[PDB]
Amino acid sequence: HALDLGSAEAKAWIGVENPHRADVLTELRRSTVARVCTGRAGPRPRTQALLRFLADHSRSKDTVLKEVPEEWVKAQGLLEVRSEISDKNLYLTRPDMGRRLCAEAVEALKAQCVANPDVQVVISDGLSTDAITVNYEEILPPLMAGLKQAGLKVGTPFFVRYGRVKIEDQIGEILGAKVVILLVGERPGLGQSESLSCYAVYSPRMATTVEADRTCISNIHQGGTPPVEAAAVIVDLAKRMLEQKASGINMTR
Amino acid sequence: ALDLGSAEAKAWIGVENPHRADVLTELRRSTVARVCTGRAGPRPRTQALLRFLADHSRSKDTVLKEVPEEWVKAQGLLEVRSEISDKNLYLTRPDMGRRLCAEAVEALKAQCVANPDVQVVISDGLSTDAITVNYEEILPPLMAGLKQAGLKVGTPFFVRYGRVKIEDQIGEILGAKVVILLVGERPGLGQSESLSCYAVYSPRMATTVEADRTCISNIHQGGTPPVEAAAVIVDLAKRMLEQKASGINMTR
Amino acid sequence: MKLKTTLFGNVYQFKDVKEVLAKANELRSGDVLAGVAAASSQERVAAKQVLSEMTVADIRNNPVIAYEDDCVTRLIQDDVNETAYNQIKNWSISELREYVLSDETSVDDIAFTRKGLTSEVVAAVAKICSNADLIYGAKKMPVIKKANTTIGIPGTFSARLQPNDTRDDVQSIAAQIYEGLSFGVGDAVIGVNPVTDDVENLSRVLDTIYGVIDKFNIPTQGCVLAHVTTQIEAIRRGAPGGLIFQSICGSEKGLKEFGVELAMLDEARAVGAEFNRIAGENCLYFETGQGSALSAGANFGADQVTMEARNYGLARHYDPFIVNTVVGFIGPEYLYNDRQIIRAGLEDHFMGKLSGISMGCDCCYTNHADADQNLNENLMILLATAGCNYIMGMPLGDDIMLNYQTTAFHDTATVRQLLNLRPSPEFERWLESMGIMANGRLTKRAGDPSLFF
Amino acid sequence: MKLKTTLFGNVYQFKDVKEVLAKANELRSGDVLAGVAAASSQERVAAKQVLSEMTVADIRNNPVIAYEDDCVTRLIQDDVNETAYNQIKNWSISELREYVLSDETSVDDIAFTRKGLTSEVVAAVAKICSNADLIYGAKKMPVIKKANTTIGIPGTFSARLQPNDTRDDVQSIAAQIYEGLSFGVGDAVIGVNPVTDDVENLSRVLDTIYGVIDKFNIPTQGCVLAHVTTQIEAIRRGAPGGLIFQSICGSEKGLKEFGVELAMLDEARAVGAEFNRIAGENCLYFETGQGSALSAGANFGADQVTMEARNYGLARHYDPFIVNTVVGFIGPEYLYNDRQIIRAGLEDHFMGKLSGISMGCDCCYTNHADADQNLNENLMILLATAGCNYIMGMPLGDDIMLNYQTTAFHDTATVRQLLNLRPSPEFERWLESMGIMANGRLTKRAGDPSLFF
Ligand code: B12
Ligand code: B12
Ligand SMILES: CC[C@H]1O[C@@H](n2cnc3c(N)ncnc32)[C@H](O)[C@@H]1O
Ligand SMILES: CC[C@H]1O[C@@H](n2cnc3c(N)ncnc32)[C@H](O)[C@@H]1O
Ligand SMILES: [N+]
Ligand SMILES: [N+]
Repeated sequence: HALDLGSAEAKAWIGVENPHRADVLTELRRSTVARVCTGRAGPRPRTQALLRFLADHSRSKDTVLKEVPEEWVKAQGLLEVRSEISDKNLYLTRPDMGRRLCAEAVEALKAQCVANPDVQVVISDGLSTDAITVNYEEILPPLMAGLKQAGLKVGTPFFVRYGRVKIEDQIGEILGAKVVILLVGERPGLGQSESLSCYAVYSPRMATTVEADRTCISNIHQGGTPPVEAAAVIVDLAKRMLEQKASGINMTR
Repeated sequence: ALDLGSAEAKAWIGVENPHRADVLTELRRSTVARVCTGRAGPRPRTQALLRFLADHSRSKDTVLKEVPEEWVKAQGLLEVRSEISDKNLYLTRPDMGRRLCAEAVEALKAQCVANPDVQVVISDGLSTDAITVNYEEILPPLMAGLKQAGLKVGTPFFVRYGRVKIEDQIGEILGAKVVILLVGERPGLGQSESLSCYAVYSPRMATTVEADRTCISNIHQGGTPPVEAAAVIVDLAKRMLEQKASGINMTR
Repeated sequence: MKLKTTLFGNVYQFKDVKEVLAKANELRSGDVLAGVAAASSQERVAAKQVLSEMTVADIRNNPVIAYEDDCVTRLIQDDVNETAYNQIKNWSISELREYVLSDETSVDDIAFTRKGLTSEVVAAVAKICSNADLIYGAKKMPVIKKANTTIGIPGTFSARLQPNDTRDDVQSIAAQIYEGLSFGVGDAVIGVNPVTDDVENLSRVLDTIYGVIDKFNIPTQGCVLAHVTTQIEAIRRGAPGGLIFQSICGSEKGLKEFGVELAMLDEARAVGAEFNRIAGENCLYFETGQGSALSAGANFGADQVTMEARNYGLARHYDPFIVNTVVGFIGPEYLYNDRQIIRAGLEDHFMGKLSGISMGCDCCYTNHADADQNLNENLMILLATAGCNYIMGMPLGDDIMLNYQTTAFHDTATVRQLLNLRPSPEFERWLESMGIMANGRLTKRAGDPSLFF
Repeated sequence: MKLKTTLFGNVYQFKDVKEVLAKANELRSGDVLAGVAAASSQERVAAKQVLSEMTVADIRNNPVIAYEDDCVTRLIQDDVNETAYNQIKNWSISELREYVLSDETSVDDIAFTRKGLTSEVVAAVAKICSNADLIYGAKKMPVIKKANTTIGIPGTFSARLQPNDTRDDVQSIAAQIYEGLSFGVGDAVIGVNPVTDDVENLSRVLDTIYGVIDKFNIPTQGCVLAHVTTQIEAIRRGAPGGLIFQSICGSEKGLKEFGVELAMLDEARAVGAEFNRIAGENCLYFETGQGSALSAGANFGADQVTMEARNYGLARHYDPFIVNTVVGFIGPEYLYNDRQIIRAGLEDHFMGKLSGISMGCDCCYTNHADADQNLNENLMILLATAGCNYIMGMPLGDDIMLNYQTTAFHDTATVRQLLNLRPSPEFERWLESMGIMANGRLTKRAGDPSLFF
């Protein structure tokens, strides 16, 4: 019969032939997103499982080069700014340029952003655009609300185009921010490309801050940690960061 | 110190404990093949691998180098090209190289003779060094041999970015009975001077199979010398006009 | 049959079987040049799914060239075992791939199954196979042939000594022969590509090869890769005959481009049985490779993978001792870089072993191609694990007359000692008696051509 | 020492050893990003020659990072056996390459010779090796360690079970464990990359891993690839200790980027000796990969191949049970395509084995790199022929959490049956008792996770 490789029926397909307990297989198949219980042809994967693998790869490769529309960020009321990177092609090959704000970038933040905030929220596409557009409206409003109800001096958000994680150190120095929160898209997986991550550092400094000084919250999407549920833990994290005056491995517990 | 492109490096014997070292010298000089370089277990020795990679770096540069336009005027030839525009397109479109461009047909019927008996066409093909190095040694005697006690010689011209099957279109535009094509073969690892000769009796874009052509390959200093070559193409050319055939359709 | 599928909610339509076979291929520069490749990675997967659900009958009844118009198609169709075909005529290509890969599928099971296949069906299975599929699948499909050496036995690995020269200089040819034998190369064949194609020169080259064979009583066979017509005439006139070679194409128009008729291969078969110095029953030798059909303008809109499989259905009729694709002999216009050449090598070998022929591979590349010698070393080892019957052998792989790089003499010795493989059993005894090999490994005095003096 | 040579009449002069080491590397996107790559094939070959003519002393006395400035340099220099060094200090890198590749060099010869090497010298040899050189040379340098399984015995092939989950769900992790055990994966380790880096989450993952181990009496070991400090804290508090893991970098600055002090690895060794459920004497686990030092701005102008060797020199000091490079884990900015990921995978494995560590490899790629799953199947087989100690295993290689593709459970079983390799002998006996494996091959009932219920 006809079958779409991207369909839910295909994703729940069981290819084990003559199984010991097929009821357990269905139990295991719904227990994980991993491509389990697809069977085998000798020691090789089965045809359909391979076909669904190659289909997802064609979709996953397209998410790499796609960019968030300049109109979408404007519709979110966000200030768009970019690193030294000009285009996506150069973004994949030059990580050092994605870690520095461009000349017009430094001056825009010093003009349109709140000086010396206690919590600064930065958002960048990173390596996944879907991780932004899909989860933004779900995580960001409760994030800003929790940091203000009842909170402190919150900087204004701004979108960083073609940005890497280390660029949040420059944003902390420029804006004098106490805590910089970066929501950035991770590299695209095979099955999904909606995975968002959070990198937070206390009072960053480009010269001394090592990578271990950041706290990481990964797999923020519908298939992992819910964005609204994630929004609350980032809020609490920002609290504890300001009380302890430390981040990453430097925090207790 | 050792230059990997030197004759001393080419004549290097790497066999550690030979049975007859005097034989190894005899065998190494008996061929251009990279024999007698020894081994490190079942793997090539370091110097032999280095000279391999060094020769390869040079061979890759002989692929993309092109004959200058100042060199083709010093020989007095018509500058005609096919549908290909640059070297990068030629390596991926062999179909466009088998057909002339639009302004090419208008220069052949205008600046050449009509219905010649032998037509000499030259093209760079896949190697430039195959043309420049052997040009002055094979062309002067080729044209002289075809007019010494020969017949109606055509006008020579240079086709840029050309293939072999492009002589089928020349054989009809000019209407020649025998078309002679000197083209550069793809570059080898150790050299790129190797030249070939593709000849066919009365080609026809609709019916000529590649088996109807006669091929004289490996024309260079290491293979068939250009002067000796030139003489054997003129003989070849006389045999095509007599037996009215070419390639497998010939005898002897 | 369906020529349509839905992928992520997108309907992909295909015109006929010929287009599905082409667009199911992994990306290669030849299919782009042929204008038959898929337009996107999504359409390629779509073609694979459509192809996977087609049955054996759907592809057996839709060859890329018509029966009444192509003698190669007729030869492929006339040789099919119809009983073996009826057993699998309704299997999908998906089920045939799983049948081949199954560990419960024995060698004898495949021996009868493959008789119900055509070349188009053979190509269809390879198109939906990954690289490890093509390697593991080919490994469990050994093909054993015998001339004066036995080739294809699992656990063995042979090699062709290829002593080519720019002037057919016999001193240069003999020098490369002693060099190859010192590394254990030559159990497949000692085959020379000649410069000039005349009976007198072929005999001179043949006497040189067989002078070495007769002097040391080498269990092997010589060959001169000229046209089959001049090989037959030379042997008829008294030249020593070993393997009779011919370059083949997968279409009647392609054979005409090569100046070959099917009757010539019939004559070569009869000439070998009457004259050739062969102890076994196999004496023919063919070389293949993707792009030859499109180069001759004789692919008729079919992709180069399907056309290459037709070479094997043609070669299978004449039961040759050895066949090998010359994977990267032509140029980057048909196979561009390392990825494509490796893929084509695994494809060709898998399709050859699936077609029941003694399949080897000339792991090679050209200098105008995006490749180097590290590519040949990658492919030769992947194919060795695939059970590739033989590779080529030249001093460091540098062919001084064909202007390309194949595998070195060192490479066969490396592959054998790395994977614990032996030469042909007859040739191994000679190497052992010569002091060149002990327990499948080169001795201290191996790799030294001066040992024969 | 000479820092120049003449190639084709052109003089190629280099600044120091560090530039010679970098320009000798094969072309890769990482050396270009660092500004240390050769400008052409000619300069690369010239750098290889200058490197091949430098002596062991020339490179041992010129580490990419100074002794008094870097604790990894000190650790490498302090652990050198000076008696083994003085025997080979005057050997050129060309002679050391031929020494390693020699069939007359036994495993016991290399055992003492490698003690006189530094990581820079190890990197130097790899830079003048072909792909087949890297494969054959590594094959003749086996490294055998023992935890609850023995790994690295020639003729054996192990695999790490990697059951990761987007939320560290113990139902998702356990489901992937039963799937991998049904293919014979897990003799190296059952290692989980944790989403959250807290003690209580680690103990839950360890209790799930060892709950399966204790239920079926599996000879293996568990591990959660969090930071080493949190692993130490969990095991001290009562979590089941098996292997202790930490990511490492080839420079002190790179280790500070990961938040790692050398005292932590010393503490990990002491914690394992007091708490870990390991029968053998090896209980540590490190992962490496080209590009980590450059990513941390801690390469100090050195190429990623040289810096990667310094990882192995660091790891050898702590004698871990397993080390594997994660060859294509990061992205195309360090290794762009199939050609470069394969070459780096062969270099890494060769360098690891020459350093004397139990070198495995995570044959993997990312979706923003120019690669596909056929690359993973090409490299996993080449490295197996090289005697790679282990690879990874995931359902079809799809990591739902780390967002990359590694090797499948099918792939280990494929490699084992293609190359007639067995698992770790202790783990093989367990699979045989479970009816999963017979004579190294998967039984008919294998590949079925419902067998464990
Ligand atoms: C690739 C990768 C790495 C790479 C980073 C190199 C690079 N990306 O250029 C390397 C190999 C160095 C690495 C190492 C580690 N990683 Co990591 N890594 C990833 C991965 C798969 C991708 C991250 C990503 O896509 N970021 C988005 C891109 C656009 O940002 P980027 O600026 O290009 O990359 C930066 C970040 O990736 C960052 N980074 C990468 N890993 C980690 C881990 C931590 C704790 C921090 C603070 C930062 C960090 O380093 C890069 C800049 O230097 C994630 C998995 C995931 N689902 O995201 C895990 C992940 C982020 N890593 C993780 C871990 C455990 C580690 C290590 C702590 C391992 C160890 N035991 O030492 C180290 C620590 C890194 C450090 N310097 O402190 C965990 C984090 C768990 C947590 N909640 O703290 C994750 C979520 C995966 C996992 N579960 O194992 N990692
Ligand atoms: C690659 C190659 C082939 C390829 C051509 C594919 C392609 N090039 O796209 C294929 C696989 C078809 C091939 C097969 C054969 N080849 Co061939 N081929 C070569 C090679 C190595 C390169 C030619 C080249 O670089 N030309 C320059 C480029 C710019 O021209 P091109 O238009 O791109 O190439 C065309 C011609 O080369 C032609 N061609 C290729 N080989 C042959 C052989 C003959 C006899 C003829 C007339 C034409 C021809 O086909 C191409 C497309 O039109 C030469 C070796 C050399 N030193 O030159 C041998 C060579 C030309 N081939 C030769 C031989 C023996 C053959 C075969 C006769 C083998 C056989 N027994 O069937 C067939 C002939 C097929 C044919 N009639 O076209 C001999 C010719 C000997 C002679 N006395 O004429 C050569 C010289 C090598 C040798 N063994 O000595 N070959
Ligand atoms: C002078 C070309 C030589 O290489 C062989 N060859 C190379 N590529 C191919 C190919 N694609 N098909 C058939 N034969 C081929 C051919 O048999 C001839 O002996
Ligand atoms: C969360 C990234 C995981 O992948 C591993 N990894 C990937 N690439 C590298 C690399 N280049 N060096 C060291 N470790 C690496 C790392 O140990 C960690 O466990
Ligand atoms: N072909
Ligand atoms: N590294």
